[PDB]
Amino acid sequence: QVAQANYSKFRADYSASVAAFQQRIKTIE
Amino acid sequence: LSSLVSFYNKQHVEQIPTIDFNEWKSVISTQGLVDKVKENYESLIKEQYNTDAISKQI
Amino acid sequence: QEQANLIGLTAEQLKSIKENDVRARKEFLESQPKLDNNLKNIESVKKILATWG
Amino acid sequence: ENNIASNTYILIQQDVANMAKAYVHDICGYIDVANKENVRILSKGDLI
Repeated sequence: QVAQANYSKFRADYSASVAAFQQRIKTIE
Repeated sequence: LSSLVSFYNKQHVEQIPTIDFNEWKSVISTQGLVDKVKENYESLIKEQYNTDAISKQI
Repeated sequence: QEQANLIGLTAEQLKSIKENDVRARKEFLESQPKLDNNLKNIESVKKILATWG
Repeated sequence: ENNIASNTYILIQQDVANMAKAYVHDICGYIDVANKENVRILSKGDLI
């Protein structure tokens, strides 16, 4: 069951990192 | 640099075993012990790392 | 009565069990990583290892 | 032009010394993050 929690948390960090792409829009502004 | 990467990227696979408290509760155990271990064991299993907070600061 | 008669866990007998749990914790937390010894001399890394806990 | 010790503005990269050194000084800093989390989770309650 811990593996299920591992995968879920694993994808969270990915989405949180890809959010850095939003920071790029800040520069354009 | 390579050590830190290998250190952080080391994979952990040990087949975390499942605990059947009912089996131990039945065969033999100290009254209140098998239950006290289960309730206390389960409490810590709920706790988990907060990957979100770290993802933002980095 | 057999609950206690059959298994008469004494205070010191259960005490030893509790010490193992505490000993397991201190070993798990205080366990610091073992990287290149003579290369991890940075002020930050050595500071972290001291306060590893 | 203010915070780089170089004898010329014609920067020529022929080694990755300055690059890897700044990476180990950065990625290492974030060590103990998980062990620190274990302290809180494990210091929460005693299994016994």
